[PDB]
Amino acid sequence: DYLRELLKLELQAIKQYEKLRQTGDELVQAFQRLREIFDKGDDDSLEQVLEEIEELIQKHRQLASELPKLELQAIKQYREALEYVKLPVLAKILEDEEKHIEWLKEAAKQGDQWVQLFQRFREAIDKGDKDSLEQLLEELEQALQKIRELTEKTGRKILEDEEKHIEWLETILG
Ligand SMILES: [Zn+2]
Ligand SMILES: [Zn+2]
Repeated sequence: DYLRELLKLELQAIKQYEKLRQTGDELVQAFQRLREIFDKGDDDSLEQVLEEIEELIQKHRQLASELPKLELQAIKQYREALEYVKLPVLAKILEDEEKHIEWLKEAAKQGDQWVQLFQRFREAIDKGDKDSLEQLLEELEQALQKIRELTEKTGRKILEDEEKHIEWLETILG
């Protein structure tokens, strides 16, 4: 009964990292267009692209909130089924899922950091120019890729382990 449940959580997990993966691309490829429009110095076009990006963050950041909960969901059920069953493999999964939240919340800190910086950049256009705007975009473009570094590794790292968890569980089942 219960192993099919644990499976569904492990599938849903992948489907969530599947949707972040997608958002991560769009947010980066949107930032391309910002560097283009700001280089031309178009006042009208920039306003749209800034709102376009600010919206994309809310969606990405939405999903980034879910995963920490959904990896907890798993942990709950694995810990349950270890008090009763004590299978050697359910232990190994639990240990992965524990270290998956470690991975996440380290990179979710780096995410908050950057969401501030973007908002400061958007507020510099409101009230004059707080610095050469060139400098703040220059800072963002780098800190963007600093997140992208932590993401693609400590993101796909999980997707490897999560796929391994499914195969393990499917094996125990028929
Ligand atoms: Zn996990
Ligand atoms: Zn897992």
